[PDB]
Amino acid sequence: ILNQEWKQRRIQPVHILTSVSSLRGTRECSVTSDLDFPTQVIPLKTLNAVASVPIMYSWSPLQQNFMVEDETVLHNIPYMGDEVLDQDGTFIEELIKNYDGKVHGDRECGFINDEIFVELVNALGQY
Amino acid sequence: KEAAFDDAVEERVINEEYKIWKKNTPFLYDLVMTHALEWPSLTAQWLPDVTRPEGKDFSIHRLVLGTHTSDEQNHLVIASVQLPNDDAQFGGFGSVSGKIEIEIKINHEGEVNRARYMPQNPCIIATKTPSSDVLVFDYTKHPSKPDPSGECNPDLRLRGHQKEGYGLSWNPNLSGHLLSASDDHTICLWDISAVPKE
Amino acid sequence: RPRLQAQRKFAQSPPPATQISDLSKRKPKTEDFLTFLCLRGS
Amino acid sequence: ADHELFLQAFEKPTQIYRFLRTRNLI
Amino acid sequence: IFQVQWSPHNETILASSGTDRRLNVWDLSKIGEEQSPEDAEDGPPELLFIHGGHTAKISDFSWNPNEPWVICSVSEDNIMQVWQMAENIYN
Amino acid sequence: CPCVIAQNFCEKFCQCSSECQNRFPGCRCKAQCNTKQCPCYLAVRECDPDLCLTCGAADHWDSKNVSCKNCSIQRGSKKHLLLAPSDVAGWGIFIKDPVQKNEFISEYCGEIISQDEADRRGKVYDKYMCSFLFNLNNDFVVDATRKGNKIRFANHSVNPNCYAKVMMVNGDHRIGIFAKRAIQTGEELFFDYRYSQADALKYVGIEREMEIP
Amino acid sequence: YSFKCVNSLKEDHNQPLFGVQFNWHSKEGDPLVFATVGSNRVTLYECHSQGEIRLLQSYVDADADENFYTCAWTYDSNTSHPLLAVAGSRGIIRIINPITMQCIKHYVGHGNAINELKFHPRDPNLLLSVSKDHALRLWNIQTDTLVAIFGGVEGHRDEVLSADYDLLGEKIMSCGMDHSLKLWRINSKRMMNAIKESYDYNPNKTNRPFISQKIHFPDFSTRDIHRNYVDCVRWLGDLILSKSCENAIVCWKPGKMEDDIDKIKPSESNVTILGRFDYSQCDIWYMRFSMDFWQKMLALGNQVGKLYVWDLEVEDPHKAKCTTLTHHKCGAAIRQTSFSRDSSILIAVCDDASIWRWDRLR
Amino acid sequence: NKRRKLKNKRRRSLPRPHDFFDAQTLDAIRHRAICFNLSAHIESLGKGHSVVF
Amino acid sequence: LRIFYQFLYNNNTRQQTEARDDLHCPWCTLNCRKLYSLLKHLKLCHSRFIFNYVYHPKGARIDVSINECYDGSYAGNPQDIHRQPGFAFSRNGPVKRTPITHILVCRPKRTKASMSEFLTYSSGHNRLYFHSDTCLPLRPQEMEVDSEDEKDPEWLREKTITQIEEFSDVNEGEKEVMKLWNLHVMKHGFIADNQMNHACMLFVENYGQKIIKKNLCRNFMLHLVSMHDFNLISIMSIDKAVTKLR
Ligand SMILES: Nc1ncnc2c1ncn2[C@@H]1O[C@H](CSCC[C@H](N)C(=O)O)[C@@H](O)[C@H]1O
Ligand SMILES: [Mg+2]
Repeated sequence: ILNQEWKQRRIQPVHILTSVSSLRGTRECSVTSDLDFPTQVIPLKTLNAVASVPIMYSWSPLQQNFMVEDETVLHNIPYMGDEVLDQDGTFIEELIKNYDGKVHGDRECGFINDEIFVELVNALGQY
Repeated sequence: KEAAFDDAVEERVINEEYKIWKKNTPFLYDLVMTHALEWPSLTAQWLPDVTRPEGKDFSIHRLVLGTHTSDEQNHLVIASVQLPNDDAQFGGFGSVSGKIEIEIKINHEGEVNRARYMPQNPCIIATKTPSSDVLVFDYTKHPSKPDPSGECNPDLRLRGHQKEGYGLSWNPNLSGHLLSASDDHTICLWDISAVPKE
Repeated sequence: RPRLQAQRKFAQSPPPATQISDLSKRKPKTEDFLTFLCLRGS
Repeated sequence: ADHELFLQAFEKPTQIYRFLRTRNLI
Repeated sequence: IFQVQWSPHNETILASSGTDRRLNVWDLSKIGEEQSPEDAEDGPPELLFIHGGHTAKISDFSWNPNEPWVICSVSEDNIMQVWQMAENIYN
Repeated sequence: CPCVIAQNFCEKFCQCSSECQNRFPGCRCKAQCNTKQCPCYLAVRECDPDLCLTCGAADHWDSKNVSCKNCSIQRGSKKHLLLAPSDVAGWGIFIKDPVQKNEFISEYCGEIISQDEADRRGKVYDKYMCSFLFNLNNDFVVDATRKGNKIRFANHSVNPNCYAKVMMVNGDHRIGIFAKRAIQTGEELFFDYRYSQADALKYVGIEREMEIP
Repeated sequence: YSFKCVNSLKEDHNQPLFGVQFNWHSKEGDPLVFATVGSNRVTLYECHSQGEIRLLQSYVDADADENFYTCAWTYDSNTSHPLLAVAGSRGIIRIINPITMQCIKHYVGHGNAINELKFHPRDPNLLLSVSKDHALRLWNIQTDTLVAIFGGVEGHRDEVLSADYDLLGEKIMSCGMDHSLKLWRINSKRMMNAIKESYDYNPNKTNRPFISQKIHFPDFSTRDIHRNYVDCVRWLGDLILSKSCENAIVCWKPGKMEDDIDKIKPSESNVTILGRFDYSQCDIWYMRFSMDFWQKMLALGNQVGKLYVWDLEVEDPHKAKCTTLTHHKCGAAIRQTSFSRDSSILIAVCDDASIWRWDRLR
Repeated sequence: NKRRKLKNKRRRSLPRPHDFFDAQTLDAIRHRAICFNLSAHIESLGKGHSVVF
Repeated sequence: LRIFYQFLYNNNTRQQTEARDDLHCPWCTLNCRKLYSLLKHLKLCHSRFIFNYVYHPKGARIDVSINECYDGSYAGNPQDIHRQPGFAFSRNGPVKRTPITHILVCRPKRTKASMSEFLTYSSGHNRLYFHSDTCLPLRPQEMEVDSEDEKDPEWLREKTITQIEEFSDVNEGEKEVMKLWNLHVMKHGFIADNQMNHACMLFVENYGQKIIKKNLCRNFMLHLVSMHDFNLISIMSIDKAVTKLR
């Protein structure tokens, strides 16, 4: 089906770089060939600018407080810039002790769909 | 094309130049007052009357402004300004709340192409419109709160032109005598010094 | 230990105080930088 | 110390005033 | 050029506005006054002052009564400016 | 009496008797249950609309013009707030219209959690040195990370123009923010966070102004 | 089933690249074109015979510092020009027209880096953007309006990583660091009403801001599959594919083998795994696999520079296939694979700003 | 105040005001100026303020 | 007097030069005749840098450094910055925006020259406001009375119903009722006990047709029972409900 709909189109071919005289002086790039080929050189192209905005995260609005039961297992592990904890990798273990070493996915020891569990329970007679 | 690139450049340059002029102003003027309106104007007229409240450092003046909005309701406006009337006074110079305030709004059909107050009566002003006629108004006969409906009393509009224009001049000595000039290649003259049956 | 190791993204891992002309030296630095004397102010 | 830093930095403000020089002159 | 207005309170003072985003102030007394080459490269003598506020085509301006030397200006950028030049220029 | 041992009064939902002295009378105040005299105002509370049948608190539970300046939070009539990148760090609220001193602005809503629980998420918040935590009482902590309203975006200062007030309403604690002077259009809002001065300088050390003298 | 290194290249800035994307909108016969984005540059090449590849164009951003992340080829219904959009750590989305060699559209509404971009297989003005803001947005790149924001009270809690359209384009999957995989729908009435609305709005017409749609609930989810990060998912007809840092790729279906895909109750609490795939040394995250437009072969990069290839055919995933095409030059890493509309050539990016090329010999 | 102290406002690190000019509008200036001078030679002959013919 | 310069680079390095044909601007060739006026013109016009007066014995020396902030950003309709390109700086049609007013020059000092010295408020909104939930710009008209906030958040209505449906030990003739009620509770925010009478009144006043179409009025009455049991209804209205019902 998709190939069909694709067969109903017409699309331009691209043209390779053609430097404009508007910048007689600029920088250029080149790509070495790891195999038996020469290297091409092309002037770079500069983009316009856009303005950025400060950070923020997800959150949903509210107008009254909201009860929340407690959380006992970590269920996920954070990720720093991989260079900060390169010096303080222990903070992870500290947190682990705080939650007393409990994160979802850990100690999985395989998987169970609770049907084989019921089968084993019916099978694991008192021996 | 080219003109687009070029205009982008020119814009950035103008921005820089204004930055500089602003940085340099303090050694240049004896007063700097800037204020932004929502819609621009095409008119300018200082009302010939002035009041100066005592116990203060500032005068008070009234200005005659027009309006050429994009699409929405047009208006004739006259607002207020608190010019410092003092040499030793200088939040900023006087009160802290505000130095400019709108006071007069009147519904208007079409933009304003011209507006001048009558020399004999400042309460009488004229008006050039996108149409082919002239409008006159006396603000004292309309509330500042504008008619939320829209168009209102034209207050004795005129007749005799076929395309719009911009010329406008009362006769200083003679009341009612007022000249006009429009794309019609003509000069039209009414005399409203006495029109009982408006 | 296996359930305690943090995951990793990447792998394991001038002398001559000549003049103002230094300005005119700076803005053209290719394609016929004129005055032929700015090279000393490299 | 890749002195191009010192170069590239002070490069930027120059040309601006340079253009501005001529412009204002006329 | 789209507007010219004489000065109240001053017999020999006039004003020229246009589209160049500038505003001029002339002087009828300094017609052809020998000035220094730096005064000349500044400009001809009779030209008195040039306003540098607006950043668009200056739509309109006006003198006022009730005040000696002040003029308001309106551009096409929703902009209204009022100023008073420094005093030292005259006298 | 658990009410008693809690050093707290009796609310109309207690089982303390219909005359149990451990109850609370209620506002009687006349002009507004607002100034330094009105008893509700002292033992910081809002004159419930079952009791202050004088300051109007009962009246106009439908209509929106009352006299009790100590009923707003329940009625919840905040102001119109904006958002924009701050002039100190990231985002930061901006008010819209003028306001007189000692006036309501909004509440600081959020999730609620046990004390110790809050000590876990805070461990991470500290890492990036950014947090939303706020302590409510001796036992519960309010959290504005995942849910809340615009006020979560207020910045800290040391000479601010707003302040907090842990109040007590209908047997429930809350938090309100009130101006510290008159404020006109467009200003930004702040209030001391009441951090320990050590950590205060660690996390929030920006001035926005130099030494005036 | 044999590709050979017929070329290999290398950049000059030496900063690792991530993106490889053939233009799968080639009118039959047109030359092979593909692009690749690096630290702060983009690159335009063309596949030529005899292992020849020709530099075409390249742009760069200077005004800030960013590490571009993804790309996607599309076109313009109006004049049929090719269209490429990219986005990086700054979190902005740009849209470039090579025919004029300019960017015509930029989008800024996220809060963190972006991680992937894809389009609806049918509609060409629908761009899906996945970010670290836990929020998966979706734009009408033509009328310049947002549409949906998936995420909220029941969304992802940590840094969504990867998503994938269904084959027809009405169903999506999502995966992020929190071991969590959730299903979204597009076919819902509400949704398509919203879309049609989106295609109709004049800002000049109303004083109202367009009204988006917030969705706070997945259609179904679980975290039982992996016990580590999940960073790439692929629809398989009506089956699922996903990888972790556990050095195995898995295929499964929700519920039971009997359970239809379109009858699934939101509170479904079971999934059916079918098989596993295996490889070696993928002990880091952020590494992707791809597949042919004909859904018959599998490609995957590698940490030590190897390859691993299978067939999407009747080859039983117990003993489906094993094909490792290798070279001796770089073993730094390989991020991403990419096929043409056909299965002619296959490219991959090494971690050291070096390219590779493999020409198939069937 | 009618008269306060001089202009004083500073802190640790205020946000950076995101300057306007772009490289894309910058390089055109450079190029234009180069060919201009090589048509004019003012930094060499006219000292930046006088034009040769 | 020979004049010299020094180009600082945060002290990691530097460069020094000497002014030729001094007292003419090294950039704009402006002929200042005094160190005073020259210092002024430099620290004001060519402002994107910073300067310092050293007074080397040879007559003058100025060690220059780059400005640090130099807050130069567009000063126009603050909105244009984000118009999708091609439309920004249209400059070809009037546009409305919020009003503002500044003051810069009020009363000068007019002091005298002093070489020893060598070594503006707002009114209105002056920024770009954003939408609370999507971080998008805010048109000057959209910032009108629309306040994008009220007591009922959609996602909440959904969540509560769902949570109700978790319960096993309930009949549909009860869950439907509880939901139909709690939602209307949210819709108006009832607090005072003196409201509860009017509450159930308005409740059926809205959901009359439905409960009839639901044929669920009998459990409605059971609920009325419960509520009177909790001392908020008088018998003088329980019936009155079923009366107004038909
Ligand atoms: N004045 C200030 N100085 C330093 N950090 C501040 C600050 N105000 C707020 N913060 C940071 O912001 C966090 C409060 S949440 C508010 C964030 C901020 N208003 C924003 O732009 O999103 C604090 O944990 C602190 O880390
Ligand atoms: Mg633009």
